[PDB]
Amino acid sequence: KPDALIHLRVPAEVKGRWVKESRLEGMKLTDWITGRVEAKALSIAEVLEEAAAMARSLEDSPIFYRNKLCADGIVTIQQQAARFSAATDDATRLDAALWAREGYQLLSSGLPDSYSGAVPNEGRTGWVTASQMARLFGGEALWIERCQQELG
Amino acid sequence: DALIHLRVPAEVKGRWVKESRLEGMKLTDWITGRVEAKALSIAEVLEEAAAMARSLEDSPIFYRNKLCADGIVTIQQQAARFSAATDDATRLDAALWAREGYQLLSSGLPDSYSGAVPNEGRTGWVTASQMARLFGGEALWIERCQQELG
Amino acid sequence: AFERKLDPSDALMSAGAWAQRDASQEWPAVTVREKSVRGTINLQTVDVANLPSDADTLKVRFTLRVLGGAGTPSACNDAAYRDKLLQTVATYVNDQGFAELARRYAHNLANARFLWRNRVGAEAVEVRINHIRQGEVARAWRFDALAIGLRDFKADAELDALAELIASGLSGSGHVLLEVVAFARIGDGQEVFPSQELILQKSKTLYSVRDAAAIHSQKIGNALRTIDTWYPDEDGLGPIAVEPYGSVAYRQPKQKLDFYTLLDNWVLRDEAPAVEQQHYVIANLIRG
Amino acid sequence: ILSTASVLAFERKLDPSDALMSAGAWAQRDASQEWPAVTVREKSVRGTISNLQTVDVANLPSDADTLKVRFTLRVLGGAGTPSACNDAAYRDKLLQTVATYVNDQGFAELARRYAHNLANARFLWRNRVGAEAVEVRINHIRQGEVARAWRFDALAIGLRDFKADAELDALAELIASGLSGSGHVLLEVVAFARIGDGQEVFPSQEQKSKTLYSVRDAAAIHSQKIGNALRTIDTWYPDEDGLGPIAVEPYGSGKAYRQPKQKLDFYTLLDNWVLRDEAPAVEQQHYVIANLIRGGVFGEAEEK
Repeated sequence: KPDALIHLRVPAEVKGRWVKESRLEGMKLTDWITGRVEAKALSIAEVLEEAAAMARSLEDSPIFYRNKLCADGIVTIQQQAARFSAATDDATRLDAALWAREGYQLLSSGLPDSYSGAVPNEGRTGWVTASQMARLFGGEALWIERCQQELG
Repeated sequence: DALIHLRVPAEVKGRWVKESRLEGMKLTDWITGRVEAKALSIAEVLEEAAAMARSLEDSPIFYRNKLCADGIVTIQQQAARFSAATDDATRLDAALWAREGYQLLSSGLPDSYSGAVPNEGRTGWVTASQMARLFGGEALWIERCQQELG
Repeated sequence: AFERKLDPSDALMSAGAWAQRDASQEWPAVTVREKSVRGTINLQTVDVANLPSDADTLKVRFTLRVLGGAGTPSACNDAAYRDKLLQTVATYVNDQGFAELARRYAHNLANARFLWRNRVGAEAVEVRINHIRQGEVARAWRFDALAIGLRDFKADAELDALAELIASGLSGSGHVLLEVVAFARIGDGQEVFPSQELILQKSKTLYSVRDAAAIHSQKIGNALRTIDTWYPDEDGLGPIAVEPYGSVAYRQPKQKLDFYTLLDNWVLRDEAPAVEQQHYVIANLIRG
Repeated sequence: ILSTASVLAFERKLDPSDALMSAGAWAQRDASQEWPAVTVREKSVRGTISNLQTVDVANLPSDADTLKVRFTLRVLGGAGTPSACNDAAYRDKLLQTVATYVNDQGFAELARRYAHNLANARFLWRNRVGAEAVEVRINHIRQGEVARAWRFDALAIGLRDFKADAELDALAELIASGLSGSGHVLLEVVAFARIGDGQEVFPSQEQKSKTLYSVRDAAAIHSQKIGNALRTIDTWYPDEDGLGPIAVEPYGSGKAYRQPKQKLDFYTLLDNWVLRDEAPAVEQQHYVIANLIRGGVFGEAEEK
């Protein structure tokens, strides 16, 4: 792939202090900021916890009983998510994470495609929650490739 | 105002944009907060401590004695009081109080187990270890709270 | 009348990279696959549509043509009735004009409401609308779908220009043809949402044209006709789709505000409806 | 007919000392003398919201990241010889039985497992968990000066299965020589656990509840607790022997593993071994002599 560029407009003192700390840490500035953002940024493990929390929130919402696909996906995200924290074998984790989105995919394929009025009642459509879950997991190929790279 | 130019792969930028949109902030502000990270945050420390307190709460160590249950409830209560605060004084008192809850739990925990490795549900040693790493030393945590909030 | 006046097309989907959308003709179409998904602790089957791993934006393209002569029916009615119906529609067009309906139609075109679920969770949505005459484009419009509201009709120079063009189409002064492209920056390799078809095994089959994902024309028309803010006792609530009974937020038949009651009282009893309600009547006349 | 002694007691053969605690810096552990002792203070702690409990707390100084826990373990000979008995025939037969074991086996296995529990720093009951690195120094002190030294990575050897090691087998052989009767052995055992700059250390226990144990205003693990950690040797209990070793108790004590229904308990084994001349499995021979080495008051309060 080709690389991409990111431009940071920050106060002058912030840039000077970052340059000082980076020179102290023995790395190039871009690498320093990259490691510092990655460290705290996100977790593969963390995502499942969230997605399960949103699924349990949906469980007490009308979208849970719209059709079998939504309920099955919610229950699956939780079930598989739980399985994932039981540890001691990365093989299962790789399986549980792929299952996790697989449950999500089920929920998103069970969600409606049209609503009435101006804005959807989030309880009856769950589109924003599904958007958040799609952001958490990412693309199908992206999430699968991440899981195979991390837990391969 | 000054600018910094970042050479990163496209996948890294895509992941960063996804996380930024997820958290509801712009990319520059997001990465700025990440680069002024400073590892653990007094608030994230208390939040993780409350999570660990809940995980121990739904287990047998919760019913071992009054010290363990009181410590669990105290950690959670003080984290909740810290998050819903408005003045740095209440935040400071809540953080100190929260550790006092960890200390109560840790002095209520057993000192011996049976078998090779301890059953975490009945001993709670690994969870207490992780939250003790979160808080740090007693004097260290008190000094940190007094520097940040005092 | 029951002859469709706002005739849309199926909106075909394609995938590409944002900021490369200016040359979007080459963009490969979004394919719909049929995957197996693991169920609750067991393999169900579902249709799924995704973008390639190197594409972050969805191009949804359709063609909408606006035709004139709304009051002229298609059913061979008793001529005496049709004379009065045509007279009523003509007196409306003279007195009021299509300006309000056309502006609201152009609003629903520009806000990208036709991207029913594809609009939510998108980083940025942009609508290009080209008035096409002959084999080339007569005029061009570019809109920020998220910037313009989804519950607000406000005046804008370029949007009022599109409104005037749609009014030219509806008035009968010549049928107008628009190509409508929507670019939604949904996310590198994310999920796109084509129209669903209830499978009455497969659970719910996705709609596709020539191995390309698409939103059905009826759904685009439903999105287009979210015009009426004249239903009883709901100011802040956004417009709903124009139906005869206005079911969903509903124009109850008992209330004189229903389409059939109003139209019959207007043409037969010569009782002119409310000004706001006139549009509702001619709007579902345009719907067909 | 031979009957078990009405009174039969044994004396501790693996005699440990109280393990004194001190605090220091990791990179100074080679010169670990004079390290200030970890003191136990009593702090006041606030509890639940509906109020001040008081608890004993032991912490390292704000400038110390490593805990030094030091004790002295002395190995004595003569395991089978009781301290109080009242049947000459039973004690004679018991001496014959234990002598036949010591001849055939020689304490090698038990000594290897005891040296494992010394080297893994298992005696650091809670101080071992959450430690960045734990290291065990073991010196075979003779005159008052070291005769041989051992350095071990407590986390590397773990706490799940006794494995053969070149340096550890030397300590095992020394402990076996001590137990055999070829000379009492004296070892000083120091453990360095990098538990964390200013963290909490955990001495043995027993308004305020659960007061911490201290000797001469210094935090310490009780000798009995160290002995409990030392004898987590038995991997021979009747079910699930792979899940790890437990401590050697008469009924394997969380119900009893060595149940007198499976007959594998200490008392049944010893009775069948001594009185009836039907020696158990070699492994159980290890178990019987292990709780003989531990010492206690066994015997029959009422005839069988």
